[PDB]
Amino acid sequence: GEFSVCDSVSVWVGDKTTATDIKGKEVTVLAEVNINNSVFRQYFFETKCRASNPVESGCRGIDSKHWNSYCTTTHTFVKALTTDEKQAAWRFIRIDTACVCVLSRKAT
Amino acid sequence: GEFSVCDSVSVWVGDKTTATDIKGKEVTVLAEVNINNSVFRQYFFETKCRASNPVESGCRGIDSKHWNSYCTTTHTFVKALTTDEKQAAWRFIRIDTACVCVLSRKAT
Repeated sequence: GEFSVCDSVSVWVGDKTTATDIKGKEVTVLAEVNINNSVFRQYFFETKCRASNPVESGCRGIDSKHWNSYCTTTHTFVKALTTDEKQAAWRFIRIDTACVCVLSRKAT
Repeated sequence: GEFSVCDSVSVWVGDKTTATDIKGKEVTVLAEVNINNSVFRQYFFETKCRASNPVESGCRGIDSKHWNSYCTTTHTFVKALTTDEKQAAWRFIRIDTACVCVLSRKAT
């Protein structure tokens, strides 16, 4: 009977258009690549927060006495065909992969 | 000056050989492709848990009184070039991606 401090939602994203690369640059994702009688699509498995506060208090199961808390996304980096102002290239881009809890010393 | 409820450590993995694909099968990852001496390497950004218990009562910031808790590694899925000894193909494979706090209502 386990459970999570923060709630995830997962989605297959087949139409991403913008993203931030591992150098922190904003880049455009080429979701579709019409290479002749064939079409290549880029899909990403993204997991994000259902909400930044599961409970009004912040994250579920937290000691709201001494701890402020919120639920936030973390990321991995995945290679993706992209373009910037200059060139098309495979670049590592960040994508949401999990929802996690952020703490913070309470004002006490 | 914020705190994580689940401590993680991240590495880059560039010599992956074995994995589990999204169909649950065990596959071989082809780390490098050599084309005319030009070498394409696959790298994976993996995030795992430091320990199941950062704090001794499991996760940090948890109402130890009402809740039992123990951080744990979760995964995501990532395209990689692989073979199942029957075929070489890009398959979505499982990747350690975050360290999250698991909730368990203890007996009051």
